[PDB]
Amino acid sequence: AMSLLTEVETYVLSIIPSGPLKAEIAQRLEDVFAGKNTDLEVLMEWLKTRPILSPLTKGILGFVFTLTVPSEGLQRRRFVQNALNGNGDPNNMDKAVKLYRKLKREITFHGAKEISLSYSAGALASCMGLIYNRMGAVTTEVAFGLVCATCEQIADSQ
Amino acid sequence: NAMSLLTEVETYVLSIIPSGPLKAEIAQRLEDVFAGKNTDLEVLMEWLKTRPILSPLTKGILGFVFTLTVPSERGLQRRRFVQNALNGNGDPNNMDKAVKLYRKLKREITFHGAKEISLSYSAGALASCMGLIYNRMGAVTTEVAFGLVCATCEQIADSQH
Ligand SMILES: [Cl-]
Ligand SMILES: [Cl-]
Ligand SMILES: [Cl-]
Repeated sequence: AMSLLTEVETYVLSIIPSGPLKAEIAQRLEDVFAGKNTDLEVLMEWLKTRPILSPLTKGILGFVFTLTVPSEGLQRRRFVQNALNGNGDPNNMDKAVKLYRKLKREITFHGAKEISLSYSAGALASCMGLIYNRMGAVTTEVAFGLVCATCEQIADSQ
Repeated sequence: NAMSLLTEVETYVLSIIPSGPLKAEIAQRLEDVFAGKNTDLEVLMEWLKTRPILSPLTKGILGFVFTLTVPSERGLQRRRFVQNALNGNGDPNNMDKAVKLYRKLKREITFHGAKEISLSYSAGALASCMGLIYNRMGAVTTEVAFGLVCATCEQIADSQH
């Protein structure tokens, strides 16, 4: 049986350049997956201030940490909101809403990833944005599927 | 922001609030903000969040109005109680329509034009469009945001009769 978490980790790491920072991110991801005690606020502040990572990468990681910690009332973060929002283009948003409509009916990781791969990186990031901003809701496995598809599209373009 | 515009927004927003002491307190805080007094947004949003009586939707609309009218947010993160109230219940049809309205509001320049176009849409679509803007997904001018707010209040008020 696929470990969702191994898979998410592999996809998210695929968009991060090699180096000490990448090793530190892998470790924090694993710590969170395994339930090792963690202040989400502290982790998000650490993430926000890392050099090297592009804003989109920080947004994707912030989304992953927020979804995986047992509990947040931490308000959603502006640095994630700005990275996932698109540049306010109605066409990406329109496509993000169309993908959301489909993801809302899904409950499995594989179903979610497959459907998500029909959309561009921009539409995928905005769909992540919809979810992060509480505009739409999906199950955790479906959110992970979307994350992986987003990373796969980013990795393939690079 | 013209006081003319602010006063119109005040009237539309107050039209969806039931009479009583709470309504008088809201009118007063709105007016204080319009004049540049008691403008700490964090305090105001925490006050709003904990008021009894007001429905979550009303709190969302007021939260959006305070956020747009204070001189600065002072880096205040956007609020969960507003985000949950202005999302059209996460319904894809409401969201789809919200995006279509947004595309039009992005070309509008006047309050009246923003309100008129917004009145063609349902309350659900309007609340989600407000959500789009509050969540930083789309951007419109302040006068256009006010037009949208007023249309939303008008649709809500009209269903109440
Ligand atoms: Cl932030
Ligand atoms: Cl809140
Ligand atoms: Cl629908």
